[PDB]
Amino acid sequence: AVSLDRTAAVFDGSEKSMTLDISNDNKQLPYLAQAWIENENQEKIITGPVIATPPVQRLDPGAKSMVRLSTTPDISKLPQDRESLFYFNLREIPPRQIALQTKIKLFYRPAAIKTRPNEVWQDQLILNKVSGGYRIENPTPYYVTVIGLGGSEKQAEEGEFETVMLSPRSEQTVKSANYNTPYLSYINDYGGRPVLSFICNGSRCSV
Amino acid sequence: AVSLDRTAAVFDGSEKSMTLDISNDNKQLPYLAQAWIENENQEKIITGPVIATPPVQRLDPGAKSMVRLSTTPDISKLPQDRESLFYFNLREIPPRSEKANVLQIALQTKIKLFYRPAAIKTNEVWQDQLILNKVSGGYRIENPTPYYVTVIGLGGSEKQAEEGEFETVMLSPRSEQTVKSANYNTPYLSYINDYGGRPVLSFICNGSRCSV
Repeated sequence: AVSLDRTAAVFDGSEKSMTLDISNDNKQLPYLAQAWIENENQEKIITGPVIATPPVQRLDPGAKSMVRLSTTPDISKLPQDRESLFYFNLREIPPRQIALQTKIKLFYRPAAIKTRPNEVWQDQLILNKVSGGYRIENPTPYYVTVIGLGGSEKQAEEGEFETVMLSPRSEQTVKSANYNTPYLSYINDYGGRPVLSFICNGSRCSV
Repeated sequence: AVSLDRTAAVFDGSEKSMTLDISNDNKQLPYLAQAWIENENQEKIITGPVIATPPVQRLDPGAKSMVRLSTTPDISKLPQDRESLFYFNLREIPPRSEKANVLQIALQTKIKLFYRPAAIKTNEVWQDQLILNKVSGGYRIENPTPYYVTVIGLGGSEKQAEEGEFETVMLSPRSEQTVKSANYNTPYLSYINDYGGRPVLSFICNGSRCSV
């Protein structure tokens, strides 16, 4: 079984490339590993502006390798004030029993919106009480992945399948209960799952 | 972890529906099972001619369920003299968890789903019609029948035919593929049959044309 080094990747727009480490954790049989890039619509794109190499590769048992993610000149065609979403894809082909694949989000982040250290831009989310839920607003230049909404801090962490991903400078309507003091849980850049407290004022709520 | 009851499925053209069994082998956490159909080029298709019900479903810990495959009346547009290739897809979606050993990303898979029209319905071994014609730097495998034949190994002996790791070569009905390989005095070929088995065949070559 081929393992990836992470569950989500931020592509620093400052760099022209970056690598991901993979490894065949089977200490006996060898595995193939196909890699490819998709756009936000999940459609395979082969001419860039982000490409994966090598496309396919053999991993001897217990071996460790990598995949390279480089950009092409038309990388400047993508917006430079917001992130763009791609999906890094990976399929492991077992030797002679079915192939398994995974896709992780690949967040291309232009150098202009490179975040400052210890920066928490998720403070800018705005909650709007709607009919049976919230019209959540993300004014930031980044995709924010919400994983739980609660009435208490620990209640924002017990949801099972409450995952909602917002686009930069957008709004979504999420079906939800109406809490007095909503607490939002989210995934950060490294995989942390911090919680935010909101104080509502009428229909509109903020941190 | 959602599991399928088979590595490949054959859709019988005479039937209207057919079910695949899926189980949640995790006896502690609930999972969503996303199912969908793709055509021969691996593009999702929602308007038929084959559909999967339901698209999404919650499988409680250790639960067992099923996905239904069925045809829409536009199934009649497909050729009745050969098989048609579809892919059944399954994506398992994990709940949020803090357990270190639980993967927090969705995994997926697709098995081949061969539509077999009522006319070409079959213990019959149609892979016997396979012909091997010697050519430069290998052979030209010809598939005279109306079915798909998956070739997973080609060698000098029965064991060298099962020594193949990743050399799969799938043959469209009534097609032919040239495979680069060594010239063998007695070529053995291994293929996947409908049930998932892996038989091996023995070829007798009379000049440049070889047959079972």
